[PDB]
Amino acid sequence: GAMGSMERASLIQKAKLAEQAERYEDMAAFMKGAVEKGEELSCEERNLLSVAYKNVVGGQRAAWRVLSSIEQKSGPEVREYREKVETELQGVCDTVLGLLDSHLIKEAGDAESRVFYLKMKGDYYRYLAEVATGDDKKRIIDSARSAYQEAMDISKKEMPPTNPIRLGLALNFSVFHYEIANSPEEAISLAKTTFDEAMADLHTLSEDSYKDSTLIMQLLRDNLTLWT
Amino acid sequence: GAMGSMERASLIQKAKLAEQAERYEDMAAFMKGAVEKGEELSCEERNLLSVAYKNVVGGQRAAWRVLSSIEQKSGPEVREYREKVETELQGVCDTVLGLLDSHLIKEAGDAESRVFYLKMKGDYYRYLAEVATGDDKKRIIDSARSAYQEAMDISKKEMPPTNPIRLGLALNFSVFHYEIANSPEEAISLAKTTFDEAMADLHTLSEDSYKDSTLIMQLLRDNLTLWT
Amino acid sequence: RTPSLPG
Amino acid sequence: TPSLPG
Ligand SMILES: *N1CCC[C@@H]1[C@@H](c1ccccc1)c1cccc(C)c1
Ligand SMILES: *N1CCC[C@@H]1[C@@H](c1ccccc1)c1cccc(C)c1
Ligand SMILES: [Cl-]
Ligand SMILES: [Cl-]
Ligand code: NA
Ligand code: NA
Ligand code: NA
Ligand code: NA
Repeated sequence: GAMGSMERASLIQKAKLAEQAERYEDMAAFMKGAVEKGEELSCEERNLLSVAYKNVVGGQRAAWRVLSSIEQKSGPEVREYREKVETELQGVCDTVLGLLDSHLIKEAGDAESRVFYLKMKGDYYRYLAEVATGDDKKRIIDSARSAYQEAMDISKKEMPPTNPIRLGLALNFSVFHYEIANSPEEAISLAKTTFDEAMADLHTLSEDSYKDSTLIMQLLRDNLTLWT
Repeated sequence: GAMGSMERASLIQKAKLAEQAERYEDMAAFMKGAVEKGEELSCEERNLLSVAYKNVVGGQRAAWRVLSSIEQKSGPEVREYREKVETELQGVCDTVLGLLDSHLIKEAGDAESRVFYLKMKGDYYRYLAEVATGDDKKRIIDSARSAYQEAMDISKKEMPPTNPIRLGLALNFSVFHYEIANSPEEAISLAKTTFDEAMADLHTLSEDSYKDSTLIMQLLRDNLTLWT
Repeated sequence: RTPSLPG
Repeated sequence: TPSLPG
């Protein structure tokens, strides 16, 4: 890796500088280098990793959607350029999935980190599914579901129902069901069950945790209103 | 080069799609390929080329300023990363200056294109000057001045004082005087005489040309009232 | 810095 | 449908 000769601590420092400079491709490359050192990530570090790649893939997804919209309205140039952006998006998703499989998920030292990474795996397969077709899409969808489901199983056993990571996983898994897997019934059931089981415990939470949890509950609610 | 097998018209079309998707690195690469076909750019195509590279170097300049400020307030990591961004910025400026010198700047042009490209040459040397130090800075500063001055001489002989390209050149040359060349009196004098000479000829213009010209006049006045 | 032409 | 914004 291009970052193999740089100290782990220097890579983390430069990731934070890149964030300040809004250089998210650099930030992602620095965080990739830090992951490839082979050590576990702290909570702050895996948030840096997530933010960096979300900004990168988010820009590619938005560009892909612009180009796909022009293509659908409509020579080969629009399709060609959409395919170029698509291939770059797939490359970034493959890179993130590679970090998670080699070896962030298996090395995660606590349930919260494990769930965080398995959710991320589901998310990046989901981003692949948005642009995939045919048999590849079907394989990708099954991979996304399996990752999300493993995260669900762990979060149910190890995390309280108001935990923000558990809630965020349920949010994204239910979006997967509705938007990708054409399973609106599963999306609604998952969001509803998650919402109810969190609501039961809101009174046990501090002021800040209550705000955190109801924030994501409202995200579940917005999706339920769209869906129901 | 990676664009050599693509049709000129397809490169221009994809530059326009890249602009819609806000993919300015791609846009610049497509326009570079179009320039390398060896045909003169139209007015519209010159604007595509300029917008593309403006946005690329704009992001690099903004990041450089962030990192330089952090470095000034302050291990080698900040300097290393500022130097990385600086080198990439210089690489883009060198690319643009290379396109101008190898393909676009000619003796036998229409005044509009000759002034456009010499102004651009001045701008990209000015961006190099922003990050240069010492005597190296001195030669870069004189290269910017020489390009702006040649553009000014042509613009005063061959274009009316309301011409928007002429006005934009005067605006940027005045900024060069104020910010780079330590000549605020010359900056102010140039902005004032340019504004006043355009004002006096607005009565010759249609509604459309009037809007084009007065928008740049307003920028000149903004800088004058900032500076005085 | 003083603003330059925005295009 | 929107996903988690972070
Ligand atoms: N600025 C220099 C050349 C390209 C850009 C101008 C432009 C862009 C796109 C179409 C037409 C012109 C431009 C844009 C905005 C303001 C000015 C003063 C110039
Ligand atoms: N989203 C998942 C991991 C990173 C991002 C969360 C986050 C980003 C930066 C610092 C802390 C956390 C995040 C951000 C905003 C809202 C939520 C629900 C999560
Ligand atoms: Cl392409
Ligand atoms: Cl670096
Ligand atoms: Na075409
Ligand atoms: Na060719
Ligand atoms: Na003329
Ligand atoms: Na003033």
